[PDB]
Amino acid sequence: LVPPSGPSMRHN
Amino acid sequence: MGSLNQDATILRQAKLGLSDPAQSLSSWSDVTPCKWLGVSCDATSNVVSVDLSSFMLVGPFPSILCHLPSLHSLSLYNNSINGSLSADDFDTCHNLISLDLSENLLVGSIPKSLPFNLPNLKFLEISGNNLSDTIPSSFGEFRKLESLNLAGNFLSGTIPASLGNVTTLKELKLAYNLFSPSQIPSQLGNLTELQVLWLAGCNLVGPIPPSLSRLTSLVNLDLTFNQLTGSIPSWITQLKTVEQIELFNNSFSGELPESMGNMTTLKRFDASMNKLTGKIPDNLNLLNLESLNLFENMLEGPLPESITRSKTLSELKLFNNRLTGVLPSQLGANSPLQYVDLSYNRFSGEIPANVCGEGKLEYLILIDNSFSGEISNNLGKCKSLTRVRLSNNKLSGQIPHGFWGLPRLSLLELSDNSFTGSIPKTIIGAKNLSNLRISKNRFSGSIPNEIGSLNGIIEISGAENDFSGEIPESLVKLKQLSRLDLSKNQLSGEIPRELRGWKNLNELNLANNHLSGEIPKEVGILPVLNYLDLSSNQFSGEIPLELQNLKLNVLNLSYNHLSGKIPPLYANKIYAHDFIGNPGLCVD
Ligand SMILES: *[C@@H]1O[C@H](CO)[C@@H](O[C@@H]2O[C@H](CO)[C@@H](O[C@@H]3O[C@H](CO)[C@@H](O)[C@H](O[C@H]4O[C@H](CO)[C@@H](O)[C@H](O)[C@@H]4O)[C@@H]3O)[C@H](O)[C@H]2NC(C)=O)[C@H](O)[C@H]1NC(C)=O
Ligand SMILES: *[C@@H]1O[C@H](CO)[C@@H](O[C@@H]2O[C@H](CO)[C@@H](O)[C@H](O)[C@H]2NC(C)=O)[C@H](O)[C@H]1NC(C)=O
Ligand SMILES: *[C@@H]1O[C@H](CO)[C@@H](O[C@@H]2O[C@H](CO)[C@@H](O)[C@H](O)[C@H]2NC(C)=O)[C@H](O)[C@H]1NC(C)=O
Ligand SMILES: *[C@@H]1O[C@H](CO)[C@@H](O[C@@H]2O[C@H](CO)[C@@H](O)[C@H](O)[C@H]2NC(C)=O)[C@H](O)[C@H]1NC(C)=O
Ligand SMILES: *[C@@H]1O[C@H](CO)[C@@H](O)[C@H](O)[C@H]1NC(C)=O
Ligand SMILES: *[C@@H]1O[C@H](CO)[C@@H](O)[C@H](O)[C@H]1NC(C)=O
Ligand SMILES: *[C@@H]1O[C@H](CO)[C@@H](O)[C@H](O)[C@H]1NC(C)=O
Repeated sequence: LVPPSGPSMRHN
Repeated sequence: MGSLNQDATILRQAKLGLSDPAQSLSSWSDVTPCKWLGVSCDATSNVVSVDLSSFMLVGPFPSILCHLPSLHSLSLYNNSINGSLSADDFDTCHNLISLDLSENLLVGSIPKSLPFNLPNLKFLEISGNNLSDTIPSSFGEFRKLESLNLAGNFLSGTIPASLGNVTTLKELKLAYNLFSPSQIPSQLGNLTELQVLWLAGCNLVGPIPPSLSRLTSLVNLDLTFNQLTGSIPSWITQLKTVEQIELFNNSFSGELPESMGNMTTLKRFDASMNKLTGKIPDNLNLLNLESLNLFENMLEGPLPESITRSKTLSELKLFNNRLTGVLPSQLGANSPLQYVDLSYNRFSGEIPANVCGEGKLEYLILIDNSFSGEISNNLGKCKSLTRVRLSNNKLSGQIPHGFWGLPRLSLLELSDNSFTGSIPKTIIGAKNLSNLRISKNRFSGSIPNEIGSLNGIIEISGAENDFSGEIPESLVKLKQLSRLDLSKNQLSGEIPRELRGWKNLNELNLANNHLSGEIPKEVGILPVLNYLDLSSNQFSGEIPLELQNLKLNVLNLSYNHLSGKIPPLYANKIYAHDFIGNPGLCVD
């Protein structure tokens, strides 16, 4: 429903 | 007896307007109402609280529950409460302190009369519904509200300025709605008790207003997924209790504030995907730092040595920057480093030996740098590693013997370096390996037979090395294999006649080796082969006619010792460049 308030897990 | 009678009646009336397919409320249908599921009473047997979280209930909002005269808390979190909220729904709820309607199926607008009907609220959550229209300006009239969460709906218009009057607010969550492009209202600076401000995905534009410097109790500031502009204000540095700053995916520019390093309370900092320039601040004493993300910016300079003061740092992602110099030799030794992606920078020098010092390291991504020297033997004992990408560096020497057989290792990408040696038989240990990517190196020796046991492998890409000997017959019995590229090596012998195990093979590329014999017949039976390059070899005999079953993107059998006739499908002159350099071959 809603993404959490925290860091991005975008990585290579 | 009396307040038990009244309350049992009110609760059962509420239940009859709901539908309960999981039978969560069976205990409501002999015993006292105060011991029913989800129901809490005070000492005089009045219902104080009704918590029906995750009970799979379906139906309109059970407003009959507000007829319970001492009800302070109502939770219907995570149900299938549907329809819209009327003005009349909260007519009798004036005693409520806590209302949680998050994770339901509510549609329509929030009622403007809500604050008048709910004057005593401290906690209001309607997160994760399908609510629409604007947030009523009348929300400024709440005299007691401590936590407001309307995140994850389709609310429109702009965040009302009148919210600034609700000075009792300690948490304000409006993230992930459909607001029009607009600025963060200045009045929100009035909310000087705020600990959490979460306005992510709110279509915000402009600078962070100067008035937000009055929010000196911020613990969590989250403004991700907007188009905010200007500097990251340096007053975030003088928040005494700040734990999380999230600014990912805005248009922030200028420098990180220099004073950042004195933010001792900070746990998580993300300013990735911005237009930040300048250096990473130095004299960092970020003791509680767990995560730093500054990827996709235009940062330059070194990673400061004083990052090694962050003894709890677990995630460091700085990729896609212009960072220079050598990394701290002691990086990781006294940290629980877990994810490290420094790809696409201009780093140089050796990779620190104790980067996996405390044994937690899972991702080691360093693509497209100028790292040099050899890989430490400590890394070769780092059994936590799942993902390793070291391609396009200046690395050299031999890989540690244990590094090829780490249990959870899924991706081993070493390509475009000067690595030497043979691949040891300890590669048998890598039971989770999917992708081996070792092209453009200077490895030598045989391809081990042990690889064939690793049933996971989908890719074996080892072009441009000095591999020798035969191709193991083991490699045929790898059902999941997709890509086999052993082009430009010194490989000799033949291809196995039996290849029915290669059901998933798509690319087979063996160009520029010393291979021999005929092309097996079963290559044409392979059901998903689109790429076949056997050129610059010593393949002799007749081209099998079964290759006409395939639809190939690439077909190259040039520069071999082939003989006989080309199959009639490939007879036309456009295919002719695929067969040049073969002595005994003609077209009819
Ligand atoms: C980081 O930057 C920005 C955030 O500032 C972000 O760009 C946004 O992404 C969304 C979706 O990812 C894009 O919005 C789209 O809008 C069009 C219609 O105009 C549609 O293609 C989509 O809207 C539909 O969404 C539903 C389906 O999922 C439908 O049911 C509905 O009816 C809609 O028509 C789509 O969402 C847009 O590019 C921007 N939007 C805004 C407001 O900024 C970017 O994606 C982020 N990138 C990363 C890597 O984080
Ligand atoms: C919302 O409620 C549903 C239903 O109670 C929850 O789904 C259950 O999740 C737990 C695991 O935490 C499992 O034991 C159950 O088997 C699940 N049941 C069903 C029907 O899926 C769900 O976890 C709740 N969601 C949240 C976010 O709390
Ligand atoms: C609440 O909103 C969501 C998102 O609009 C709806 O769920 C699904 O939305 C996707 C498109 O984003 C469709 O492909 C699905 O078919 C939708 N589900 C349906 C129509 O049942 C959801 O329907 C909305 N809920 C209510 C009660 O209106
Ligand atoms: C088939 O493969 C051969 C090599 O096995 C290709 O010939 C090479 O082409 C490149 C072009 O960049 C040259 O640098 C090499 O010198 C060529 N090698 C030889 C031995 O001639 C050929 O072009 C490929 N043809 C097709 C149609 O894919
Ligand atoms: C509530 O849900 C049920 C079944 O899921 C449906 O039949 C009923 O009409 C819904 N009410 C509204 C207003 O959508
Ligand atoms: C609430 O704030 C609005 C605009 O921010 C202001 O006009 C109004 O006077 C305020 N009302 C009260 C009761 O503080
Ligand atoms: C960091 O230094 C600046 C002064 O240059 C100051 O405003 C700020 O309060 C300091 N931060 C902490 C957490 O002590």
